[PDB]
Amino acid sequence: DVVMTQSPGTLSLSPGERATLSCRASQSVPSSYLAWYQQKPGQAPRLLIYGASTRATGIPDRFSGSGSGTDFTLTISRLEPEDFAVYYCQHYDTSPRFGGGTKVDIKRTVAAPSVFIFPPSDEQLKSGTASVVCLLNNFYPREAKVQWKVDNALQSGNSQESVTEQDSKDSTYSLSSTLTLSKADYEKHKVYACEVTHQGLSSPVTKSFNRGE
Amino acid sequence: DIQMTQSPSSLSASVGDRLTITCRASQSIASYLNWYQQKPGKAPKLLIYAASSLQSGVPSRFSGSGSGTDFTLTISSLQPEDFATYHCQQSYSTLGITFGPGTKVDIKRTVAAPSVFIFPPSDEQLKSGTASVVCLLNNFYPREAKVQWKVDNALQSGNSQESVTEQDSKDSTYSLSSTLTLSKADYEKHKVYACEVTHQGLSSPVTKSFNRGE
Amino acid sequence: TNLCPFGEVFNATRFASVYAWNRKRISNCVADYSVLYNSASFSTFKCYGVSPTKLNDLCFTNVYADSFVIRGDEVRQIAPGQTGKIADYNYKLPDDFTGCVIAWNSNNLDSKVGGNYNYLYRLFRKSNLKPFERDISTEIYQAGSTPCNGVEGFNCYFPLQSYGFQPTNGVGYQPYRVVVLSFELLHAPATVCGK
Amino acid sequence: EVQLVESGGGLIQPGGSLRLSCAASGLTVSSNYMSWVRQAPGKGLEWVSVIYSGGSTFYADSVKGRFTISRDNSKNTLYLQMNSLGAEDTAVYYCARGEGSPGNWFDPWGQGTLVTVSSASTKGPSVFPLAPSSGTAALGCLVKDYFPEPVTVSWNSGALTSGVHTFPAVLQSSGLYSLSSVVTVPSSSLGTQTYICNVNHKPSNTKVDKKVEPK
Amino acid sequence: QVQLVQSGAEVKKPGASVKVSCKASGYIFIRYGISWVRQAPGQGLEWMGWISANNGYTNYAQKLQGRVTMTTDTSTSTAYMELRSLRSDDTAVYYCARDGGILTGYLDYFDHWGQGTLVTVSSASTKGPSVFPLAPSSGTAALGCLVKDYFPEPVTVSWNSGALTSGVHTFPAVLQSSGLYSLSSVVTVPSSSLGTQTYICNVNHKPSNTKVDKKVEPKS
Ligand SMILES: *[C@@H]1O[C@H](CO[C@@H]2O[C@@H](C)[C@@H](O)[C@@H](O)[C@@H]2O)[C@@H](O[C@@H]2O[C@H](CO)[C@@H](O)[C@H](O)[C@H]2NC(C)=O)[C@H](O)[C@H]1NC(C)=O
Ligand SMILES: [Cl-]
Ligand SMILES: [Cl-]
Ligand SMILES: [Cl-]
Ligand SMILES: [Cl-]
Repeated sequence: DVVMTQSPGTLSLSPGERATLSCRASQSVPSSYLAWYQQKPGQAPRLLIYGASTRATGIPDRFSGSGSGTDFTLTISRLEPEDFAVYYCQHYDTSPRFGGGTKVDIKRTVAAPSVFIFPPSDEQLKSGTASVVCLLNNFYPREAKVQWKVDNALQSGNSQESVTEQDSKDSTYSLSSTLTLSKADYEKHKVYACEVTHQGLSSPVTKSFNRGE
Repeated sequence: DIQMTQSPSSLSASVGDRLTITCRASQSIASYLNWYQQKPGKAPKLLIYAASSLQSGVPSRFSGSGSGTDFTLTISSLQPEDFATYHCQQSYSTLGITFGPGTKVDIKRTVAAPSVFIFPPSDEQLKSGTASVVCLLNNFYPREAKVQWKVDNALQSGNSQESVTEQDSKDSTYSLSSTLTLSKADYEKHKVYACEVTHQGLSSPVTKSFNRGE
Repeated sequence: TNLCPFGEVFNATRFASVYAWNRKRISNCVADYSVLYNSASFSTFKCYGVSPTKLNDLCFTNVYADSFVIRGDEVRQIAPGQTGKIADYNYKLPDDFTGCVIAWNSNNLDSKVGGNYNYLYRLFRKSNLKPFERDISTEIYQAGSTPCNGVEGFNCYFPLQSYGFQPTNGVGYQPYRVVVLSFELLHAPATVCGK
Repeated sequence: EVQLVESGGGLIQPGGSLRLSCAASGLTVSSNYMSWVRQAPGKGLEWVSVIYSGGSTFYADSVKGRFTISRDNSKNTLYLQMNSLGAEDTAVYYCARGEGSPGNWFDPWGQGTLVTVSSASTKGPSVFPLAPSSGTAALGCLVKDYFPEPVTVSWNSGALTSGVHTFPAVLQSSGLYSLSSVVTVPSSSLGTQTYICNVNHKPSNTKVDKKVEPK
Repeated sequence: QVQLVQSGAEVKKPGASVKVSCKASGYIFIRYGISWVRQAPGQGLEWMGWISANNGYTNYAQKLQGRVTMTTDTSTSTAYMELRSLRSDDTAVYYCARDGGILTGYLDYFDHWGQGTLVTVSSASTKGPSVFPLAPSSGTAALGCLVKDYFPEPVTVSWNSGALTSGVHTFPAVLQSSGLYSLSSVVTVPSSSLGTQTYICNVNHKPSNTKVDKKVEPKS
């Protein structure tokens, strides 16, 4: 039972830089028993390197593996935005074992989000519920603050947030904050607004609407 | 990098003799030891692999033994077609295959002292700007022979090369030329040029010399 | 009555790849199993259908000594009723196996700096081997619909894999020499007896 | 085209059984090492089982005695029978050719199918339009109150891909999922280009096309 | 019958590259690995590296790493060796050698060898030899000719237009530090026939169409 641990947990590097992913073991595993897999979001894993150093079919030249014994290294020279993925090392003793995986994030310049607010639809209002959506589009870094104000009163405890994975082309994030109210509570207020504070903004951005207008 | 050594460095034998060649590795190579034969001008030919097993087509008089660091090649009864150079080779390291230096086996005969001659550089060569002094060791045996140049009782080093003929087919002797290369200026600054030969057939070293001019 | 040639098998300079395992027929001699119990540092010595102390008494018609090299983690497959790449595709013991399995670590003999290419095992095979079957076929293995015709490629795999034994590998990946003894017991007169 | 197509995932109650299928084209399942690999949500990859060409089967100790791998030679299909399912078994299950050993790695892989072990009830989603307001405009769809995962959302039947962001689902306090799919388009094409989001909730056989037009 | 036929002798200048081929026959080319072993003049054998015919996997010797490249043309059953940035110490005979194959183990031994390809690295161009007399000393005496500073090999030396071969020793040519070949031929003759019999050495160097006849007589 050879146990293998990957380091670091997450890796953040700019495009064009050299990425060093380590996979270390509690036993001298021969190089021929080591393999690397790349899993991009939503997709199945892809065989990246096998035999510790043999590049798989169709894999770009920038991916190169090396190492032996108790330390194996995955090198991604000239890092690219499309290299955003989780990388697993894998070996075989008496059965296939996978490492914990290393997430490779991609740094980029600070990008302020584009903020959009959406009132609930009449179709949803006929159902008795009202959802208000605030959209933060294509920003970086991921840290963002979204505050809901209803008739100028800060609302908390009735909204949820969802953030996309880092875009494989521009390495930005997008975020949605959904205020959930009942039709009764929605028709009782006029001014709805979400206030977005972000590093790329010198001052917070507020997007608002008046119910009915 | 594993280093392979062989002893003796050279070997004299007769047809019908029992030949033994030793190979040594600087560290244990288990059984990954091969033996090759090579005759002048031709490619090596595999004789023994896995330290002791015989290649197809190799006569039964060839055998190998050994494991670890010390290995032995044995020819039970030497034949005329066995006079050649014998190399060992380790395959324990597939990252760095290394060979032994090679042991040459030549035809044994009685001792024969060399006829030593010295030749000054011609006047035609001096006009070009280079001086070559040639010392000739003719028809001697065995091959071991030391040739030392002395220019005004000073040993020379790094300025002499020596060629040797193949062992003669009739008398089984060798002939050797030692060429001392000097610059024209260096050659004219000295007087006594001598080549001293030390050979088994000479009970004391023979010195052939000349004075530049006489 | 001379001694059975057990030394020729246990002390072979090189062993066979497991896919091309060697078998030595042993008959009309007298064997000594007691010395083999304390012959070396035999890491494995499991007997099936017979007792090792009783081995030094019983006679047998035929005795076979099969020998080969495998991985340390694979030694557990040289036993009755096992499955895996070795038992399925390289060397298979029957369920009613009568004999002993002897194995010892040989990292000082069968590994090479940089990896040893000399030891192989069959990785691909359409079906399992029958007990004591020996498959030395090197046909290109067809893994898809289209036949290969000796051309390696996608879905066309060379059927044998090298172990690449290195001296620095862990115990589970090190070479182990294995000797399997079978004791045929026919209605014919016995020719192999212990002492 | 070599491909492994997976089917049979979806919702199942605790203690129930479920069989996955991996239909292969481009390789003979009976002639290969065929393995199952699962991935619990947010966690890593775990090997589950393998079937050999000769018929030998092996299982990781966490499923050994509850799962049964199998195949049908004529159908060129790999199967995985999963019994006595529990919370530990909720994962995206992948089939792959190979066993992860030298000369025998996991390649190729299937797209993966999701197995959700939950006592909750299946429910199809309501789709509502996120209408643009009055440079670059933003519109989208709200796919609310469904179970289980997943829901797929495309725009104009896959014609519109650039600028499309579909957010990961979030579990609402009611135990039902909800997400939004948004897309940024030029403001000038609002009145001329029809924008339609195609929501597919396979677990409830709910296919809904929604036209997102200005208010 | 296994056969390995290598390309012909090469003469390269320092810094250039040379590509030596090795045509195989009489066996299944893919099942075996091809090693390259070189041998400098009057030295031991030296393993440069090897190439596996099936996959193209290569291992090089660390001192040639980045400077040597081995390729396999499976379509013509031919192996290639490419050595770049050639120096004078790369002058050697270069052998290809197949091993026992994948079944007996790559690189375990070399059971078949090519005939050898000689690669000479020198800065010199084609130059005719200068022939200098080795004056006989003032009852057997020795005289000869010094065949100096020619390139490339070979020269052929005869005495008295072939009428004198007994007692003749023509030595192997050395490669001097200048990149030019040197050599001398000698013959022992009766000390009595010096001022009577004529001794002339005939040096012929076909690579330069050079033909020199030099009379050797005692110096006065
Ligand atoms: C094969 O056996 C030889 C000799 O072994 C002898 O007989 C055995 C049955 C056992 O009783 C040994 O103790 C005997 O010595 C082995 O050669 C020996 O190797 C060791 C260590 O390498 C060395 O110290 C001894 O001097 C060697 N003995 C002789 C006579 O050479 C050899 O290693 C065995 N081969 C294999 C592959 O195991
Ligand atoms: Cl690239
Ligand atoms: Cl196995
Ligand atoms: Cl039996
Ligand atoms: Cl979903």
